[PDB]
Amino acid sequence: MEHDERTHVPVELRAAGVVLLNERGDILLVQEKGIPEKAGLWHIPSGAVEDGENPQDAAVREACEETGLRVRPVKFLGAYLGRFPDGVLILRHVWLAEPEPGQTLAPAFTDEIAEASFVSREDFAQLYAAGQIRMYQTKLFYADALREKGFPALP
Amino acid sequence: MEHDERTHVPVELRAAGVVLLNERGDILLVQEKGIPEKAGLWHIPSGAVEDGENPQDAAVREACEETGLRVRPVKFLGAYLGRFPDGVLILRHVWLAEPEPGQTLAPAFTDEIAEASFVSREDFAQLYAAGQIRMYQTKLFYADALREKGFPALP
Ligand SMILES: Nc1nc2c(ncn2[C@@H]2O[C@H](COP(=O)(O)OP(=O)(O)NP(=O)(O)O)[C@@H](O)[C@H]2O)c(=O)[nH]1
Ligand SMILES: Nc1nc2c(ncn2[C@@H]2O[C@H](COP(=O)(O)OP(=O)(O)NP(=O)(O)O)[C@@H](O)[C@H]2O)c(=O)[nH]1
Ligand SMILES: [Mg+2]
Ligand SMILES: [Mg+2]
Repeated sequence: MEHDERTHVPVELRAAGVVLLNERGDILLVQEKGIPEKAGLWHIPSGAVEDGENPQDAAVREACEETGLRVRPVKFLGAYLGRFPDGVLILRHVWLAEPEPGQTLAPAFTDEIAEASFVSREDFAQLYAAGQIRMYQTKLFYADALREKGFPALP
Repeated sequence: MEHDERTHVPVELRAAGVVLLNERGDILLVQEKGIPEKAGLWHIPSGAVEDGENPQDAAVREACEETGLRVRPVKFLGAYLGRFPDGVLILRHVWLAEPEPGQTLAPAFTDEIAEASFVSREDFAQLYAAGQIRMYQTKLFYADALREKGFPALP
């Protein structure tokens, strides 16, 4: 910052993801694989930022790795901080993104990902109310993205 | 985010700024006004992000407010965390930016800003060695910006 003294707060982990909207304002979400009979929760395409690599590039890379979609970062939306039980800090970065044209959703099925898909604003609202969105920040950023693009707001 | 539980670490303040490079790779820096007064230290154009407002837009706004230059954010470079003595956290955001053409540097002289100017890579290296760069992160991000644009690295 400026001249008022402050100490450094080391952030060991950083993650980057995107709020990817299509032409209708639907959001691209990734689902966790399980949790016995409960479905895994949903989150935005996002993954770890390699130490030293640009978080913006990581967001783009991760989106493609998880959904098979090449995306273009449109605008930075925000970053927020979390702390694991052991004290490790993680800074999550989020960008508004748009998919490049002529692509087919093809999720990467792993022990961490069950699938990925576009969800409408209306159904997202239901998922959120149902407690199926892992990080509530997803709703906050989806709302921001909708406003930025000029789409109607969540129900 | 991705299912391992973590707590929220509230960040009360957010700042946004830019590493603005011209066609030669010179960097735009802002100088503090004093304190034993002579020679205030240098920092990138940066200012407080209004609560709720987009940090990227804030970086662009602040750059214009402090230097008189309208700038275009080119790419996100990074964000880092600091803590004031009272415990308040501040998250600083940095973008690589380019000035729009046909502009004249016209700094905003206030009780916080002595002036602003473009400094060459060579002189920046001297300023840094001389301990005249308030936040060392400035050198780290300047280095990142130079690599991104394809300019030679700092001495
Ligand atoms: N408890 C705990 N969790 C950790 C630790 N280190 C990493 N993690 C977890 O490992 C994750 C690393 O993945 P990350 O890059 O954040 O990806 P992500 O985008 O959050 N996952 P997604 O979105 O696919 O579910 C963190 O989000 C965090 O949950 C640790 O020391 N302790
Ligand atoms: N010690 C201390 N200083 C504070 C606190 N809040 C604000 N400040 C000081 O007040 C200044 C202005 O507020 P802040 O939002 O941090 O400014 P900024 O936009 O980040 N500044 P800059 O653009 O120059 O980096 C800061 O640069 C910091 O020096 C606080 O709780 N404790
Ligand atoms: Mg990964
Ligand atoms: Mg200000």
